[PDB]
Amino acid sequence: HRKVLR
Amino acid sequence: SFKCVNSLKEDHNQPLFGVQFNWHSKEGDPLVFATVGSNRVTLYECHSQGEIRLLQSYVDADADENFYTCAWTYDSNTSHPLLAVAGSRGIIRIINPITMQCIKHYVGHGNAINELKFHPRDPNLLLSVSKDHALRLWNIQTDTLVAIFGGVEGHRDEVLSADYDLLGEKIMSCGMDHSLKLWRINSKRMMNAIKESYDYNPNKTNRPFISQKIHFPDFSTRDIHRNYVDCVRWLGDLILSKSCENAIVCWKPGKMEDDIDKIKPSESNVTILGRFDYSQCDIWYMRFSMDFWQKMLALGNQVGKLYVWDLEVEDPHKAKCTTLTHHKCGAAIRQTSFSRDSSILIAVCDDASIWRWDR
Repeated sequence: HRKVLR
Repeated sequence: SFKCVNSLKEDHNQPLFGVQFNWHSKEGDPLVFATVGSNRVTLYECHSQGEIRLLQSYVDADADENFYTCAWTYDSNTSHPLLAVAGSRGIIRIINPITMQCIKHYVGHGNAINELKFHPRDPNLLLSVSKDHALRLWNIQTDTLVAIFGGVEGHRDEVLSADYDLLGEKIMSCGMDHSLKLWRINSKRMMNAIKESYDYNPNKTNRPFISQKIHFPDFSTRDIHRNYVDCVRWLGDLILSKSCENAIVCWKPGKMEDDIDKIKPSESNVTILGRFDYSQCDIWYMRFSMDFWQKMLALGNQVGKLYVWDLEVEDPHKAKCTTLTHHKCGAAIRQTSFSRDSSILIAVCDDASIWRWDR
């Protein structure tokens, strides 16, 4: 899961 | 209820990771909040007609600093408001919000600080939670590290959030290891360590100040969320926490009838009192906030929608949800903050925008 949208 | 009355965007175009109203504002002074993002913290004043008046920023000398978090307290002698900030460099700065001078800084974590919180009864007790897996409790009157909450039975990956309970007798932390841990700070050992922290003056002695090393939480669970736990708040004796799984869970340690202060460290049960679902909040580091009285809860999602839950109901699962959207607010909201009187709600975004909602 990421911290910021890509 | 709430209407969107203004927005602006800060010149750096990096995420605003935190926002906090100053709840120690003096009677009759304007409502003031801080935003943190990029390598700066900025203060703004709320005025009528939705005006958001820019005041002054603190900008770190290091262009590679990235502030993530801040928290307000006051000087316990002068009553003047103080602002703590911290982020990726793992340096806590104590900022005079009037001049924006850095009064002093604390290093320990060396490693990114994910959250700061001040004790609810003692304006000098500052808690930091770190990418290094530990929490630390500092006394900002005597500039002492009171204790480190760590060990292999502490968190095993970044700690992302923590909260003191109402009286500041215990802390609940949470993080990347999917767990929530309880650390009591009203033990004889912890109360003495605090007392000793206040008696410490390095000009009148030869000793370094000894920190407590606390290696054993008073309770731990990995049974609430199945992913990074990135925000936690006490609600009386219950807990509210979220992960990046599109829910806030209201739960407590032990069984339904178990008193929080009789829970033992080996307690293996939890009780789920409700869960507030919402959409499009799959990224982590997304914080809800409550108002001063803990009557409500606000959360933004990753596409700029706000959710507000009225907790003024007889049981946690009966909470009433209101949503707030604006056609131009489309970026991820990282945190929200209510003014002390609850008349204003601010949300800050990944595109450095700031959104103001008045009742």
